[PDB]
Amino acid sequence: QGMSTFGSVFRVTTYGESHCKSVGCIVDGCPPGLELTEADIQPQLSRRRPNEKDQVQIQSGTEHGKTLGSPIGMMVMNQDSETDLYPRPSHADWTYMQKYGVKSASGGGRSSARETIGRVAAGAIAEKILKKANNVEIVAFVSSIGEVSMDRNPQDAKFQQLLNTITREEVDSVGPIRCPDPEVREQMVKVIEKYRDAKDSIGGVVTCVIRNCPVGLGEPCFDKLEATLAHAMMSLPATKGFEFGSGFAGTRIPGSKHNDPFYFSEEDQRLRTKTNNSGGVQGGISNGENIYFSVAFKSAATISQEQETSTYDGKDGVLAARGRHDPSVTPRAVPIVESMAALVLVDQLLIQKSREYGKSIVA
Amino acid sequence: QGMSTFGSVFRVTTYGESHCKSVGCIVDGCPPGLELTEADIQPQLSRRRPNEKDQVQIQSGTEHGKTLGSPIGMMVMNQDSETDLYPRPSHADWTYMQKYGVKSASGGGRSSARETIGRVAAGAIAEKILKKANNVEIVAFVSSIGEVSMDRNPQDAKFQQLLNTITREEVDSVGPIRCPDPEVREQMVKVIEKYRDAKDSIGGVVTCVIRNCPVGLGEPCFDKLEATLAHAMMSLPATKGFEFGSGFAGTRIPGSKHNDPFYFSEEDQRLRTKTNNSGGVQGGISNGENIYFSVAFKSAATISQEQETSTYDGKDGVLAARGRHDPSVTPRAVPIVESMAALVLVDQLLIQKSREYGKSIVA
Amino acid sequence: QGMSTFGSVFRVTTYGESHCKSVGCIVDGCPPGLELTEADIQPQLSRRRPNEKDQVQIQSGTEHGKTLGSPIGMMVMNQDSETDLYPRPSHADWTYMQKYGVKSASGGGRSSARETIGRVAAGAIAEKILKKANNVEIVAFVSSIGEVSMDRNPQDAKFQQLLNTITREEVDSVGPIRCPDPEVREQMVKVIEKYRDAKDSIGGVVTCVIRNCPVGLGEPCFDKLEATLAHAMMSLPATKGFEFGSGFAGTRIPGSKHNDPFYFSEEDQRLRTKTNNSGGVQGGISNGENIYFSVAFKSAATISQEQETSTYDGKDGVLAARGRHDPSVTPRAVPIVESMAALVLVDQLLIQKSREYGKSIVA
Amino acid sequence: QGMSTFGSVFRVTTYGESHCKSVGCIVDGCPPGLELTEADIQPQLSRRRPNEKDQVQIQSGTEHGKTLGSPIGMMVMNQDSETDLYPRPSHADWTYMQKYGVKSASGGGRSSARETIGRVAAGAIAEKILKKANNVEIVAFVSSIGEVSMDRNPQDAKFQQLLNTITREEVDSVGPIRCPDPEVREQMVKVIEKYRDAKDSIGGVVTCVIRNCPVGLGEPCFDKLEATLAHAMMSLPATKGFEFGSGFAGTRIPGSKHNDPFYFSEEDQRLRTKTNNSGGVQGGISNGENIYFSVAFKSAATISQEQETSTYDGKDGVLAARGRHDPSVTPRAVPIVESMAALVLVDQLLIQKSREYGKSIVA
Ligand SMILES: [Cl-]
Ligand SMILES: [Cl-]
Ligand SMILES: [Cl-]
Ligand SMILES: [Cl-]
Ligand SMILES: [Cl-]
Ligand SMILES: [Cl-]
Repeated sequence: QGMSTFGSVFRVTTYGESHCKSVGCIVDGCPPGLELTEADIQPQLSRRRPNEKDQVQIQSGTEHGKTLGSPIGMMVMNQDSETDLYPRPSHADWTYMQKYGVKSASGGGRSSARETIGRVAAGAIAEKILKKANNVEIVAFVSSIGEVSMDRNPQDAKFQQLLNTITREEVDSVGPIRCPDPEVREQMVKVIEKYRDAKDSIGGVVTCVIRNCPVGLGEPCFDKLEATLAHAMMSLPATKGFEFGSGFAGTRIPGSKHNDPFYFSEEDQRLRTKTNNSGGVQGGISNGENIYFSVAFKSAATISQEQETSTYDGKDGVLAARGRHDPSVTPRAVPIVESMAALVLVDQLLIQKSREYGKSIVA
Repeated sequence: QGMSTFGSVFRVTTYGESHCKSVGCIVDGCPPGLELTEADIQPQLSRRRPNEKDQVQIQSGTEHGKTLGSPIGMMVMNQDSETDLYPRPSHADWTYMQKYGVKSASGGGRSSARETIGRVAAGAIAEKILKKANNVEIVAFVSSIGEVSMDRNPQDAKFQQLLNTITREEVDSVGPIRCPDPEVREQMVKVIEKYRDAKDSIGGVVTCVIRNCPVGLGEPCFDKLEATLAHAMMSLPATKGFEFGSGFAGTRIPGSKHNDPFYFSEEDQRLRTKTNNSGGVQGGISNGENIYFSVAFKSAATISQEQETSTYDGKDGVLAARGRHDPSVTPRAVPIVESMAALVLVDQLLIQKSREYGKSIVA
Repeated sequence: QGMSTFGSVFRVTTYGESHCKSVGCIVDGCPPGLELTEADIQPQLSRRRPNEKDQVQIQSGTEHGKTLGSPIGMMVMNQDSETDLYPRPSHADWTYMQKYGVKSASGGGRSSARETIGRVAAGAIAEKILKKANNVEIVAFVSSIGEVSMDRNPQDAKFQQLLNTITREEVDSVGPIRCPDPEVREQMVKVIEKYRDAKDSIGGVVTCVIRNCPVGLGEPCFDKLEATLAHAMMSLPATKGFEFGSGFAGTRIPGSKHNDPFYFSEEDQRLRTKTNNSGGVQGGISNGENIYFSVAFKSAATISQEQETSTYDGKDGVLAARGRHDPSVTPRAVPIVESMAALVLVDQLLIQKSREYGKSIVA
Repeated sequence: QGMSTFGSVFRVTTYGESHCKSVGCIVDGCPPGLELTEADIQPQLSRRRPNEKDQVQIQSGTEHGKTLGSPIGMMVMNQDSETDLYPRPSHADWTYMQKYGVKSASGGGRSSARETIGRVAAGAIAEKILKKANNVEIVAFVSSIGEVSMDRNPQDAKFQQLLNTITREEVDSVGPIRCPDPEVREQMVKVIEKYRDAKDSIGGVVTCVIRNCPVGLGEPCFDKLEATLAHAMMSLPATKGFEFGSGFAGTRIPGSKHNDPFYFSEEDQRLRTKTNNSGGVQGGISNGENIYFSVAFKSAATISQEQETSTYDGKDGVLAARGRHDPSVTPRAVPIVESMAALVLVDQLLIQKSREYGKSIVA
């Protein structure tokens, strides 16, 4: 990885702020002959914000709806007293002025959420490739908003059965909260409304599952699958934590119960595991089981409220309430988490298949 | 990053298993003229396991105790019925046979903990550079073992004061548990003994703090500081999760309280933050505040107990108890977490200082 | 480097064919605060082909004519019986069908010269940075066209004095041939006309000089300055060779005469060399002397003539004369060679200055 | 590429000077299950200098003579009035003091030829893989020493027949000159002896051929096959130029004669080319034809003669004759050129085969 480039063999270099001309990316290394038009890319992008404004336009790498193998440029055109007096608390205004000596006049620029358009646009190509590869299914959903949280205990049979069956269509059918639990979601809609009248913001947690992942993906010792996934998710805006499998709470379970015993699958074709506390990754390598992980998103710093903060000139004052912002943007990161997971998987799949070729010729 | 290479400008490529000849690494990009002998590298390595067996030997890149700027090779010499009948549950035996078609005859090989010698050896060079840079202090400690956990609430004043003052000497003075809390540590020594007689294993959580980190470190949008740190920690053996700042529990705090207001430091030289819920990183860039994070380590799969597992031939059987293993290896990852954090920081510091030069000439 | 990405710290990822929507690049790692508009980028682009068709449009990374430090997207909009019967001899038609299984319907696509727009657009930013850095001057010119060649003997005093004084304005004042030698150029215009009536094509050689290059640039052992420059030039379309300094002909000179003795500069500030047979690079590191090199460009495969070739179906036939092409496109590569040299230099300069910082703190 | 790391998927990170403890490398990404012991690696290393001193010792990545897929460490142990008064002319003494502020006390250190041990050790693994892949044959030989040069005209039928048949065994049977031409070699042995009595040094040119290279290798637009090969060869010590195919002299041939027509092979299985002026690469992609290239090596700077040079203190003086050095070291670079070519090819082969998998699933 390097700066605004993600991936090794399937690479995506992104660009763009909010108050510039356009935002997009360049996907390098896509396999040739893949059916690819803007219809394969808009649905995930059109899931980012729920005229059609944010519309992609493929710039290269395709001909007659099929990829050539050359870089694929994609873009969404940019429609776009207190400013620069205080750095907004818990925003990247001050760190940008320290690192770059200059920030965007407003809106935060590159640190904001508009940059993720390149992520989602590239992840749509990766998603289609993984479906052709092994029918990989990547579904994310909101499992927690503030104190209201799903029962995502990895040992709970009901939660594990949800991870095995949850689809992207079901997540979006429950409304904008994108929580598949009806009881928890109703508790969620009451807490986002409470923070809405309070002119506040609240954080959340996104849980995502990867099904039918090919075995053998991951590049120890540093580019392990769960390490590249953590790298991918923790690079998202406002993310504060990442865990997979049994996660943090699994450390309380002894090895006699935490260990995943092996068994030959009931369909009788492969060795599977009885339990999936490992989260589908063992020694940094996928074993074909379900890969599930949760990502913590902090509460939005931009609150519709007054704050006592010091200026850049560093004098104590009151940052006036801007007063126009939604209190829970965590469900808007569900497609970005899905897109980020697909980029990692297709990169590890191509690297591993290169080893599978070499393993076949030196044998 | 790529496979067994970590870093961009300060790069370390590692190698080595347990049952091979040697284990070590090659550090590429170290600044010339740094006082460097094996005495700068052994202490952290000699903290990995608590004749002197694991002794490093610098192979190149130095002359008269000073670095030349060329690659620095370093090594520790390798002193080293049921085997290959079953893949050990929750171990990397099966995934290695699927990805590579072959595993080490025993001991797990590259997936085990011996590979981390290259990490610690390289991290010792990075640690010394960061001390010369801005007197950076990297201290890690065990904050949780199973159900026994420290009160690491990021809003707790006492815990924040511990992160501001805890030293590596104090962590090792409390014994092998490496928990600075005397009440919690005594509860820890009773739970590791309980799992010891039970012939079981238990997981834990390592908390680490970075002090005096230079402002401006981190490379958005993908190589953000907290993203490279998560990548670094989640690539370690047995790690199941990573969080920094307010982490997962911070998502329950509204923005009005979670936001970190700014203020001019009491020593009067810089703009600081009143609270540090951001964890010293904002928009993927360090702001000079304390960087604290916790890493979850699963319970060891190698238990001194019997397990019901299926063979590679995939027939149900009993994996006999090996019966010789310690039930809590989490405190052995404290120096590896410290070494992993130093490698990330020195890489981001060199990249950022290259931008600081360019910022000074185009101005 | 990786596929369509060039550079380490100053990175450029390009994209685009001829028959697609647009062609351009993403420049990652540009220092913030640099005065940058399309006026800094069009002149070199407007030198590629000598309404204004090929006009760049900055997409991001700038605000109020200054760079922010974020990625900089740039683009030129694409205005754009025998086809697919034969692969055109010495073209990339057949290799594309073998590697990708598909080629562009016509025009060669990514293998053609339109891809170099991203190179030139990015090289313009690198050129301006190197001018602010140490007043670096990069001038290229045509020194050979077929059998007509300049007397570019590196030991010739007149040729060395030309390399020390030749400017980009003087190269373009002599006409489209871009050969600074008036006698040789008149011999050149007579040989391109001879091959024009013959409906043929002819190759050439481009010589380029870099002046005021900062000392210390280059990353041994693989990313040496002359190695990155060779990599940069040999990646251009139709290039068949690269040499620098004394080059191939210098191998005939014994070390007693080929060696460059040192001497303290006449301006009295630095140690210089009496002769420059090394070409300004020694051990892969720039010494501040003039860096001069020549690049061989083959004769264009697309000739306005008939050729006997086998089909994809592989039957002997006659490829009809297309009859519309210029016989000498070597002078059109002068700005691309300049742009390619600037990209290498600014990358090595930023890496080296990162080491100069580290050298200053560990001292 | 990065500093002392070469390759993308098949990566080699080298280390080591002359006056250090050891020299070697770490090969990352080797396919598992390859028969590999020191006997596969010593022959090319034992061809570098023609007790057994320079003996490799595999440190990791193998078990029972087969590779595991983990990094492979390899090493050769280091047996090792005028010094530091003058920087030796045309040596890297001065540039090292400017870039690093320090050089090795003597011998040049990392800039010398001892670093190439890691290249040859890694190239031996790549060579064996390419033989299993498509029976790739890499043979290099000395074609020129000073003014004495072979008739390596690419259009000459006899020279092309030599490239098609020359073997590594035949090159070493003619003696240490490693020139397959008996008439030219006898003219070579007379010119190296002339410069030997003169206490001088002379340069040379190494020509290398790659046979049976798989079609489709090369990663446009920057990592084209001939670009990675030029990068690989120009990173070698003392190299001053690189050309492939028709090279520089081919620019004098019009396209009507320079173009390579296609034809279906006489063995009747594939489309081949009648002539090979392209050098087996077209558009940066291998077409399966012979890949031949020449590399220019300058005359050794270390001459057994007196030189007038300025000090580091920069006062005119006489550098005394060291008087112990061989006048023609170009034949010692034949195995290094072969090893360097194998590293490039196996990297491009693995990347391309990853695309061949992706091409097979999206189809
Ligand atoms: Cl890269
Ligand atoms: Cl947006
Ligand atoms: Cl790399
Ligand atoms: Cl160990
Ligand atoms: Cl064009
Ligand atoms: Cl040697």
